[PDB]
Amino acid sequence: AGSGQQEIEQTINKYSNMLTSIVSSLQYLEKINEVIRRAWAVPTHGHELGYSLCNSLRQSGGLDLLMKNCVKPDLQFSSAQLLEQCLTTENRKHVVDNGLDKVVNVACVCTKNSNMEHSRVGTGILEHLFKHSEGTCSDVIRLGGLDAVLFECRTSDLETLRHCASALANLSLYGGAENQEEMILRKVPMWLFPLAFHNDDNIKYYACLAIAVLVANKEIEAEVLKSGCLDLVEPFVTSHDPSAFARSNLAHAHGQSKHWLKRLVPVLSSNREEARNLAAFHFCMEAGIKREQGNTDIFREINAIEALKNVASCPNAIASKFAAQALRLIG
Repeated sequence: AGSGQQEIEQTINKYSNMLTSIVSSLQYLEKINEVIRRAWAVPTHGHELGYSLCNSLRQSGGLDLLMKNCVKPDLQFSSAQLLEQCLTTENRKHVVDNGLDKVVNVACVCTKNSNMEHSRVGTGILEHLFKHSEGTCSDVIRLGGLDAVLFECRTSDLETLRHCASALANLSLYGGAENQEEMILRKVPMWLFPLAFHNDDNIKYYACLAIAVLVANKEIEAEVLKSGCLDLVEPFVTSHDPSAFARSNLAHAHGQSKHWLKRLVPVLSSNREEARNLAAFHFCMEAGIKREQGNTDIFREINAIEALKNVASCPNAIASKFAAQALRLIG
């Protein structure tokens, strides 16, 4: 077993070669899910360890293996549970182009059954599949992915809601004009209201963030305001430490992807102050996460510096201090 937190990389190749040896037996052990699960959960290097294991899973042909055998009944959940953990930026592109129907369908049926663990695996797959493209988000909405995350919004489990809240925030960004319109028809703010008021700071944060991205589209601004969840943003940002809430969320992983933050930049120049208060609250949260690893040039690659400067000068003191500390943590 692996334990501690040292510079030894000899642990990675042992479990990467073991991962490639089990995959090399294709023509059910399924202990690959139990090891990547704990490989992710490493305190400080889990993001470095998990990405290497999932890369060895894609480089050895195991990614194409989980997609073909997910139609077999006795191998459905084990393949989907291992696929839910290894949906990195590299593996996710290969999943969409060849067998997106096989993966979305097994994610929908995992949420329809009364087992909570199957419900968490399903929404965990739909959460990641909403972080690709507009065409991908439109296809998942067509195949029924949007119905499954909204159907799981009535749950009581926390881990399932955390997947359902994070799925709707990713769809709000990667969706676009036509897909955000579809979310208004599916009454997404109707089911984001119970998530926006959750006592869990994780569920409340990403629920409001999804709603904040939805008022950025000037065609649906009135419908998103009808829910009344934007009036909850200000008491949150004025009572939550950005450094501490960066350690409870997106500390394990090295923040959000650059393509994810690029989609959030236009929220900084929105009509509503509550949207700017939360968008700047996220970039001030991402600045320290990026500064720890030394990749602050990400914000210059996504034209986020131009927006943060216009916000650091606006009379709104809430978004002023958040956009200021972010820029000081970048350069």
